Amino acid sequence: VNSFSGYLKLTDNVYIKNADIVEEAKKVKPTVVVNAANVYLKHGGGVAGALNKATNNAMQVESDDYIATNGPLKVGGSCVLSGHNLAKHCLHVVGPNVNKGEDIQLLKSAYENFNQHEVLLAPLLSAGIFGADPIHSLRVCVDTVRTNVYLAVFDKNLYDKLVSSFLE
Ligand SMILES: CCNC(=O)c1cc2c(N[C@H](c3ccc4ncn(C)c(=O)c4c3)C(C)C)ncnc2[nH]1
Repeated sequence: VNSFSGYLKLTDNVYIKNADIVEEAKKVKPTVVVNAANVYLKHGGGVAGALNKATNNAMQVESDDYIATNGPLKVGGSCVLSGHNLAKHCLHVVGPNVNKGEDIQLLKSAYENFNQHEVLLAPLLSAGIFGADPIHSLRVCVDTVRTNVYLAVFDKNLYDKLVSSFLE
């Protein structure tokens, strides 16, 4: 039903909220929820772990079956699979992990995958333990994504820093 509420409007197509993406999926019932994935779709940590546990491991079982037949994704690439009880679809997107020396230019390719979907609920790509500068990730999102994106950032201090920086 895509019932997004409580978001700050950054641009005509980008919105942001201090929220847990799992609780937003449950409230919103989005057509697409984005997972901040890795290339072998191992959902043990961070956002991926939180989404998988909220599906009672159904997302990991589906992902393992996908990987056995298709192999891993590339950094900057994506894969649409079921959204299970959280969304109609889950768009698994691999942003570069700069803490492991991956190419930051691939963050643009990662966000370009969002343009295949009219509206998405998403986390801030390559942020947190992936090490990219979160202000840079938001700028890449705003400059790359043309479709409607609702960003859930589960950290009040980070949310306030991003909003303050964007409003300069
Ligand atoms: C209480 C259950 N929910 C969560 O743990 C949770 C965590 C959530 C979250 N995390 C953000 C984030 C973004 C990109 C990432 N890319 C790769 N990896 C490995 C991450 O762990 C990762 C994490 C950080 C930057 C705040 N963003 C929204 N919603 C959330 N929910």
